Amino acid sequence: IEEGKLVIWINGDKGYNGLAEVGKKFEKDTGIKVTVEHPDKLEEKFPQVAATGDGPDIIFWAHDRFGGYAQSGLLAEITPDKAFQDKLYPFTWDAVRYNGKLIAYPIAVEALSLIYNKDLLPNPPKTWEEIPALDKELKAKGKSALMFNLQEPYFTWPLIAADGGYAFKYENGKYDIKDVGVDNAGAKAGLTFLVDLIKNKHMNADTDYSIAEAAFNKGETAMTINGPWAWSNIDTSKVNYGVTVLPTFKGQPSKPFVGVLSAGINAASPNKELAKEFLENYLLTDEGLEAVNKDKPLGAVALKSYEEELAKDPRIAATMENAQKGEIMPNIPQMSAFWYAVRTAVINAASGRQTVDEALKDAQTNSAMAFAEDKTYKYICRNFSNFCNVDVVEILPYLPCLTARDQDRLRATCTLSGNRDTLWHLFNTLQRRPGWVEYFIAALRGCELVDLADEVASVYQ
Ligand SMILES: OC[C@H]1O[C@H](O[C@H]2[C@H](O)[C@@H](O)[C@@H](O[C@H]3[C@H](O)[C@@H](O)[C@@H](O[C@H]4[C@H](O)[C@@H](O)[C@@H](O)O[C@@H]4CO)O[C@@H]3CO)O[C@@H]2CO)[C@H](O)[C@@H](O)[C@@H]1O
Repeated sequence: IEEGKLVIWINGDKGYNGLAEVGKKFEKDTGIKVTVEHPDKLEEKFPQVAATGDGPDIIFWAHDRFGGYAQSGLLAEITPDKAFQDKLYPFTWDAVRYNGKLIAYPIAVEALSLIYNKDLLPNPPKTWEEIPALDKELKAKGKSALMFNLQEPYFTWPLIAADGGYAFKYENGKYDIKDVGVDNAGAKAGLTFLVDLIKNKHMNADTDYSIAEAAFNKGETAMTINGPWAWSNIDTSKVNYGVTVLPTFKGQPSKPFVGVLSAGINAASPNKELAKEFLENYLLTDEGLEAVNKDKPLGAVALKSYEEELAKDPRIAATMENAQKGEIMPNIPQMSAFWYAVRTAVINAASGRQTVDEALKDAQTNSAMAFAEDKTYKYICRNFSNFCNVDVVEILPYLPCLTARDQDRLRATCTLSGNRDTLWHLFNTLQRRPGWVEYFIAALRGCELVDLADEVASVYQ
C-alpha cells in the first residue's frame, strides 16, 4: 500500500464518480491524490489482499461484511471524537460497532422498495398474492407485472422473511448463531411463492440485476424491487415512477434486510490519519454526501443535517418505511456464510435443481456446518500451542478429506520447514475441505491425543 495517497474500493452500483469528485476536492486541499476503484467481488478480494497487507486504504460495503473483517484484524479501529459522532444517527454507529469498538464509518441506510411505473400501474398492488393475476393481464398487452434480480438473495430475502424467515435470532443482548431461521415454515412459504411465480411463467429464473433494470427502465415491466442507487438510472429513462412499501405476503410486511453503507480503514494502511480526514472532513459533510448522492442516490444518510432534507423526499420516506418493517443486518462474521447458503437455496429452487424444501434444508444444514467449522478453525488458530504436539506425518493417514495433492504438498512443506510451521498449513488446508472437523477429531484420537480430540469436539458442538 502506497504512503501519501488514498485508494478506495466501492461497489460498481454506487456513485463512485460522485465519490471521485470528493477525492479531487480532497487532493485540492491536501495534495493527496484519491483513486476510487470499483473492482468486481471487492468484498471477497478485500479479506484476501488485506490479510497480506495489501488492498485499498478505504473499503466501502454494507455493514454486514465488517464483523468478519474486524475479527480477522483487517480493519483499523476508528477514532471519531464525540462531536463528530454526534453528527451521525446513533443507530448507524450501532451498525458498525463490533465487540464494543467502532470499526467503520456509517454512510447511509439502504432498504429495498417497490418501484412501479405509474403509467402502467397507477395503483400498485398491496400484496404479493395479487401479482400473478396482474401479470396475466399485463402479458395480454405485451408487458409483465414485476421483474427483479433473482441471482442475489438480498432481493428475495424480504419475501422469505415476511411470513417468518429469519437469519439469526436476537435474544438477551446477542445474536444466537445456533438459532437460524432459513428453513422454518415462513421461509418455505416465501420461497415457494417465488418458485410458483417462475413455474407459472410470471418471472424467469435467470433474470438478474441488468435484465430487471433494462426491462423496468424501458417500460416493459410495471414493477421492480431495488434500492436507492437505482433511482438515477430511472430518472434519466423518463419512466414515470413511484417508490413505495413492498407488497405484503400472507398479510405481513415484506422484511428487507437493512444495510448501512460503511467505510472501513485497512489495518495495513500507512495513511490512516489521511483516510480519517477524508471520511470525516470531506465525505461526511453535506457537500460530500450531496456529490455522491447526485451520482447514485445513497438512501437515508447517517449525517443528520443532510438527512433532514432527504427525509422530505417521498422516495426516502418509502425507503425508511420499508426499513421499519425490515431489520438492520447483523454485522457478525457468520453473515457471509448465511448469505452464501441462501444464495444457493434461492438459485437452486428457482431453477428447479432442488425443491424449496430440499434447497432450504441444505441452506440450514450447510450454514450451521460453516459456522461450526469456522468457529473450530478460529479456536485452533487462537490456541495453536495446544496443538503443537500434533505430528503432521502421523496424522495424515486419518485425514481422508485431504486430497492426494494436499498430502504431497504438506509432506514437502514439512521437509522444507519442519512440523510446527507445517501444522499451520495443515489447519489452513483442512478448513477448505468437506467434513474436516469430524475427521480431525478422529485423527487426534487415532494418534492417542484424546484430550485434544475432546477439546475440538467441544468447540465444534
Ligand atoms: O456465490 C458466489 C458469489 O459470492 C459473492 O457474493 C456474496 C457476498 O460476498 C456476501 O457478502 C453476501 O452479499 C450480500 C451483501 O454482503 C449484503 O450487503 C447485500 O448486498 C447488497 C448491498 O447491501 C446493496 O448495497 C446492493 O449493492 O446490493 C447488494 C446485493 O446485490 O446482500 C448480499 C447478498 O445478496 O452474499 C453474496 C452471495 O449472494 C460474489 O460477490 C458474487 O459475484 C458471487 O457470485
